Amino acid sequence: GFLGAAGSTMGAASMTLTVQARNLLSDTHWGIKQLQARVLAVEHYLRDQQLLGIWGCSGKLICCTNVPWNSSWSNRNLSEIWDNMTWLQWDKEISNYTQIIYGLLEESQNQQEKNEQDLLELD
Amino acid sequence: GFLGAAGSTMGAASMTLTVQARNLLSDTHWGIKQLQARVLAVEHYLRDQQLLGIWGCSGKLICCTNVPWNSSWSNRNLSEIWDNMTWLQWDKEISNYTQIIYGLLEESQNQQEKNEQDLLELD
Amino acid sequence: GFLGAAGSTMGAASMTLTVQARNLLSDTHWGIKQLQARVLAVEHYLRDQQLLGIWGCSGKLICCTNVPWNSSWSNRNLSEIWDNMTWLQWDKEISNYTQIIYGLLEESQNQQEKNEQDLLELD
Amino acid sequence: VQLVESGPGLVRPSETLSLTCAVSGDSISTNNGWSWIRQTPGKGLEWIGYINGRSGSTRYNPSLQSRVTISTDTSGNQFSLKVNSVTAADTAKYYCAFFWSTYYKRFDVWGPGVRVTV
Amino acid sequence: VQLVESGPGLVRPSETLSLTCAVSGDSISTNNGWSWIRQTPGKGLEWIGYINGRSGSTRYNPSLQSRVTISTDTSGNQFSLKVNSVTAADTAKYYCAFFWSTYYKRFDVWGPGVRVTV
Amino acid sequence: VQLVESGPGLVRPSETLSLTCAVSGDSISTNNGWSWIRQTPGKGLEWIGYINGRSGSTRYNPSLQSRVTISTDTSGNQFSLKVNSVTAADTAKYYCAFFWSTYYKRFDVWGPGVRVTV
Amino acid sequence: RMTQSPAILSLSPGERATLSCRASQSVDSRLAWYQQKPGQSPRLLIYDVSSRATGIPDRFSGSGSGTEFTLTISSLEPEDVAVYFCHQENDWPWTFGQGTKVEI
Amino acid sequence: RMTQSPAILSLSPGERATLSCRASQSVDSRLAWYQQKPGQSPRLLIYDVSSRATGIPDRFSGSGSGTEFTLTISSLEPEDVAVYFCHQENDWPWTFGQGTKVEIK
Amino acid sequence: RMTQSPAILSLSPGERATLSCRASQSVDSRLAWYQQKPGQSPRLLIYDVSSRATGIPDRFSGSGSGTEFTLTISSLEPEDVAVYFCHQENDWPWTFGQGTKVEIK
Amino acid sequence: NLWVTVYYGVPVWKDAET
Ligand SMILES: *[C@@H]1O[C@H](CO)[C@@H](O)[C@H](O)[C@H]1NC(C)=O
Ligand SMILES: *[C@@H]1O[C@H](CO)[C@@H](O)[C@H](O)[C@H]1NC(C)=O
Ligand SMILES: *[C@@H]1O[C@H](CO)[C@@H](O)[C@H](O)[C@H]1NC(C)=O
Ligand SMILES: *[C@@H]1O[C@H](CO)[C@@H](O)[C@H](O)[C@H]1NC(C)=O
Ligand SMILES: *[C@@H]1O[C@H](CO)[C@@H](O)[C@H](O)[C@H]1NC(C)=O
Ligand SMILES: *[C@@H]1O[C@H](CO)[C@@H](O)[C@H](O)[C@H]1NC(C)=O
Ligand SMILES: *[C@@H]1O[C@H](CO)[C@@H](O)[C@H](O)[C@H]1NC(C)=O
Ligand SMILES: *[C@@H]1O[C@H](CO)[C@@H](O)[C@H](O)[C@H]1NC(C)=O
Ligand SMILES: *[C@@H]1O[C@H](CO)[C@@H](O)[C@H](O)[C@H]1NC(C)=O
Ligand SMILES: *[C@@H]1O[C@H](CO)[C@@H](O)[C@H](O)[C@H]1NC(C)=O
Ligand SMILES: *[C@@H]1O[C@H](CO)[C@@H](O)[C@H](O)[C@H]1NC(C)=O
Ligand SMILES: *[C@@H]1O[C@H](CO)[C@@H](O)[C@H](O)[C@H]1NC(C)=O
Repeated sequence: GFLGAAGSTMGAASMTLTVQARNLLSDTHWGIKQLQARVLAVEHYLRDQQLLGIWGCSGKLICCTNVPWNSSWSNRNLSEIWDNMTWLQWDKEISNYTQIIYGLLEESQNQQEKNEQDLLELD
Repeated sequence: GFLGAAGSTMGAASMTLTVQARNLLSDTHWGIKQLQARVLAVEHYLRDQQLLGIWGCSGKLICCTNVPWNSSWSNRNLSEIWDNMTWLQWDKEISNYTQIIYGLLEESQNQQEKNEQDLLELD
Repeated sequence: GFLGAAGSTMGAASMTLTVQARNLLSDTHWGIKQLQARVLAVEHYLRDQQLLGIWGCSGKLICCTNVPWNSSWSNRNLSEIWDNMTWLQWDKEISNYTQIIYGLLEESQNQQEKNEQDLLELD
Repeated sequence: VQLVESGPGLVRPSETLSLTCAVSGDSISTNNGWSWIRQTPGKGLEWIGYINGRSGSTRYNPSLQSRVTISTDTSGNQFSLKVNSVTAADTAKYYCAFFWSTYYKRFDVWGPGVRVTV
Repeated sequence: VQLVESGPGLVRPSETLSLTCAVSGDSISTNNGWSWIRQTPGKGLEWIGYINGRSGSTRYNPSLQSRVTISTDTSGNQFSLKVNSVTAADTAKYYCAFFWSTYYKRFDVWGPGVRVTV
Repeated sequence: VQLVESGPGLVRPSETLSLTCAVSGDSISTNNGWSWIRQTPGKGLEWIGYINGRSGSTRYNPSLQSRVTISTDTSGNQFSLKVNSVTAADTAKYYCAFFWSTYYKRFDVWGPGVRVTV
Repeated sequence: RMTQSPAILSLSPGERATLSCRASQSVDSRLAWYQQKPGQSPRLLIYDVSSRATGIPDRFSGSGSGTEFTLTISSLEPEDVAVYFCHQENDWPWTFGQGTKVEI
Repeated sequence: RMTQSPAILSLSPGERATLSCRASQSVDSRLAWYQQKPGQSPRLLIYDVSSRATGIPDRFSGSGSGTEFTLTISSLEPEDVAVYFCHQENDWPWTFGQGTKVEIK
Repeated sequence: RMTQSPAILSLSPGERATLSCRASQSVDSRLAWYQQKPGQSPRLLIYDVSSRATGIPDRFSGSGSGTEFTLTISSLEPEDVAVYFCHQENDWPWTFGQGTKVEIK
Repeated sequence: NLWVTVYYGVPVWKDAET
């Protein structure tokens, strides 16, 4: 069920990403407060979708990009991250670099679009 | 025009999907009622878009998948369904299986993602 | 920065499309007016995204299509448009053809889907 | 639809083979899948290729591309095959066929075919 | 996983090769990357091909492909290589190997290999 | 941009053919499309290949691949072509050219060309 | 390349006939089967792996996956004397296998 | 590759020339035409089937689709004698055909 | 195809060794090195150009880009006498080069 | 031997109160 993977390792947790996505879109003063809550749910949803669009990951739950991983963001074995750590733990470990990584993802997609203007079949 | 194909066969009506798609987005008491209505139209739109994304269909009006058709859902010919039946009739014919089919579509995409985690071609 | 490219030529301005996209999303009477404004911003965002979907340009900032350019819309050199004009000037020059062009883009995508349904892997 | 093949039964190596097919019951210009295929007593049936009656685009069996042309005549409501190099191995029974394959349907229409000897 | 090669090393120029590898520690039916590679003085290492133990599908080195097949029998955790048009050029040491290559991990397991003379 | 070819006017079969193109008016390191084209009486114009001055990658006409290489030199703002196996058949005037092809523009720059006897 | 193993099959009326085809590469579930009676152009029996062609008796059926496919003819009534062919439609070179003959 | 049909053309001064090229496969409208005057490297005249290159006289134009293309001029001038080449660019192995000669009487 | 230039290397104990591999086509950083200890089946050292496999000593390293690759040993211990192979994993034909040999001097 | 195909923009409706 929803968040049942919260204590799972990153590898195992990634097996069930759909369940975590499909659960995002489910007296005057009371009425206004409820409308505000519905609007925020929509605005936050759309913000995340826009980033996937910008980074070139639209429509995917798992997306591979060309931004290299920096050893200064985190230096662990690939097996250490995927098998002995959960997503909650990881998120805390690299929360400091979230904005750096997002910035790089945008720059990479912009370079890719520039390369597509080439017509020499990009080689 | 909009819903002009409602009485047409499924085959013929599949060629008007775009016109239908385009019509989905177009005193305190009164103002709240209208905001209520507008927010809901947006929420319904987004839920359909999310399902298509989950199933692996994005930006398409017609999308193919890997789920086999069950004779238990509907045991009919292709010529029968596409040439001698309308979408309204079809929708009623299989309304019993809507959730079953949707569940299968999600499972199929999840397996596809698992297969894409391999760098080995899997041939 | 946002709109910093407004005075740039179309070619140069197109180098920074992401910055213009990331800036689209963010007492009873006051509360209703603000909800009015937020709901409307969402509706406009989605409307444009739906068109990109319909035209077959979903998830892209730059999209190539199959609609020929008409000399009756604007007859200028390719180098004239891209190097000696800004996007504001261009928009004014062809504002009368906006709907014509959009209509053609929609027809083009519909034909493309019809061709895909063919299965002989030929246009 | 009915398909009728026609042309010289005997050709020489230096000559171009030219076979036509008349089509009855429908319009060439509205259908894809117009094709030429052949059988040899010593070879299984193989494809020569096909042409889109509407678009004019074609697909050909790679082994035969260098000497083969398929074209249509929509005013004649017929189409034809030309092979511009002729050898002993081209002796075969040639057929005109119509291949319809779409997401919602599948069928073939075949003509009776013609015997061609080099 | 442990891999052990087998099959006869004495092959006549007119017959096929048949080499069966035993798999121990996991099941063939749960994995992929089961493959054959050969070593000969003229070529240090030549890939042959691999099989998907979950689906049964295969992939072969295009140069060898025309005469080679790989198949499994998961009930005994075994898989095998068969080559039909086997000639002197096919003399080599053959190896059984398991190639694991995914987004989160990379490794190989090799058996000791067997020698075949044609 | 201006392009000037230079190298031996005669190369024996055991020798490597080598032509260096000087580039003036822009930097190799910024553009793409730096290429070579061969002209011979038996072949009107043959494309050889090109190099990306930003990434250093190359694409060669597959028919020449077994014996061809292209590389750049930042220091002399030049680039060069080498043929690793020379045969009499490859007697030609070799041209240095720059091909600009983008969504918004097209142009070519061609050099004088150099005849090499083999 | 496609191979049909039972090159010659001879069976008494009433005996179910089994025909087979092995592709060199996966057919990706797009195999069709044809029947060619002597003196006639081939006709389509089965157009998809298990999907029967229009006008064809229910006696004709088939199956398979990947590269291994079969054709089954129930009853084998006297009329079914023909050469039977497999056809691969999931690539460009739509290879026909060499059809085999069934004699009553 | 592609075939150039009019291997030799010979025109009275002032007459228009028509040249034609048959592609082996559709060029998908990525055809270019080049002019090679004796002793000179080829010059680009036309690209994308009918787009005229910068600095090229409006005497030159072209057309076609699929595999069937032409190169035409409104009239032939003495300065227009050159070998004219058909250049395909919709596949990596960019290919040139064997250009024909347009001679003036 | 890809080849390895230093067919035979001979180094003193503790000396730094460099091996190389040159691809005819880009491998897009999918290249691995194997060490075939005499009498043994080859084992994996390095994958994805520079990623060290589990169980491999830190003296083993590597680098490269596109088509030009290297394998290095910072200190050649007496144990590492083996044939070193270059492996391409960027296309279906998972080509092996002809591994070179490192001798201990 | 059929598979599910998903369509969006299908001209159908159901009774509703809005
Ligand atoms: C909790 O840890 C145990 C360790 O043996 C593991 O088997 C179990 O699956 C873990 N729980 C979750 C939710 O992953
Ligand atoms: C990222 O890598 C660069 C070297 O490419 C290094 O200078 C920098 O300090 C690293 N970390 C961050 C947060 O930039
Ligand atoms: C960086 O990480 C340290 C350790 O987790 C934390 O104390 C500090 O607040 C972080 N800084 C930022 C900007 O997140
Ligand atoms: C209604 O049925 C008739 C049957 O002849 C058909 O021609 C007509 O197109 C159908 N109407 C619609 C809207 O499809
Ligand atoms: C779907 O097909 C399975 C066999 O694969 C069958 O057991 C099942 O009853 C069918 N229908 C439903 C609604 O479960
Ligand atoms: C299932 O179909 C029956 C008719 O056969 C109908 O009475 C019943 O309400 C349907 N159930 C659902 C969930 O649609
Ligand atoms: C304004 O015009 C000048 C013309 O020389 C140009 O260099 C400058 O970049 C232009 N400004 C912007 C924002 O493009
Ligand atoms: C588009 O071009 C056609 C000629 O091909 C012309 O008839 C039509 O009027 C043009 N479009 C507009 C808006 O003028
Ligand atoms: C058409 O465009 C011109 C500018 O080129 C403008 O003056 C005119 O008002 C436009 N037509 C309409 C109906 O607005
Ligand atoms: C379904 O298809 C078969 C074969 O083409 C045909 O015989 C049958 O009549 C079709 N269904 C109906 C109800 O007509
Ligand atoms: C650009 O347009 C002008 C007319 O304003 C024309 O004289 C010039 O030749 C055109 N340039 C090109 C490259 O077509
Ligand atoms: C994995 O982490 C351990 C430390 O727990 C380290 O000793 C080992 O070398 C790492 N694996 C690799 C391949 O570097």
